[PDB]
Amino acid sequence: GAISSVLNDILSRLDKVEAEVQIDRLITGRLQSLQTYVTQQLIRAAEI
Amino acid sequence: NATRFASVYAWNRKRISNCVADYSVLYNFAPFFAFKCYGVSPTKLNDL
Amino acid sequence: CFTNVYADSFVIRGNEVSQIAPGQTGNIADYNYKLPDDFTGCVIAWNS
Repeated sequence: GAISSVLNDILSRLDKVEAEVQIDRLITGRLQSLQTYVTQQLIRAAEI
Repeated sequence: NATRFASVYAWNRKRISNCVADYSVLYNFAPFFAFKCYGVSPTKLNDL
Repeated sequence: CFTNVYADSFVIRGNEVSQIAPGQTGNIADYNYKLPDDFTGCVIAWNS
C-alpha cells in the first residue's frame, strides 16, 4: 500500500516525517515475506 | 517578449511542457524587479 | 516532570508558523531556527 515498491523513489519523492510512514509499510511487508519463507523452510526441513 | 499583455478580466494562459524552463537566460534579457516565489526558493529552480 | 527545559523565543510573520514544525521547508526553518526532526516539546504562537 505504499506509493512505490522502489525505496529510493520513496526517499527521493518524500522526506523524513512523511517518508518514514511510507517506508515502514515496506519494512512490515518485506519482513512478513522473509518470516513466511523461513517458516516454510523450517517445515520442509522437518520433512527432509 | 509579447507586444502587449492581456486585459486582466480575461487574462492569458499558456501551457509550458516538453521543454527546459532555463530561467536566467530569459529573465536577464528583459529588465524586471520582483521575483516573489512561494513554496520553492529562487536558486533551487536550477535543478528541481 | 522535565529533566531540562529550554524556552526559545523570537518573532516571525504569521505566514511562517507552519514551518516551525519538525522537518518542514521555508527560510526561517532553513536558515534561522531549525529544530530537530524528532524534537520533544511544544510550539506556541500569538499575534502582537
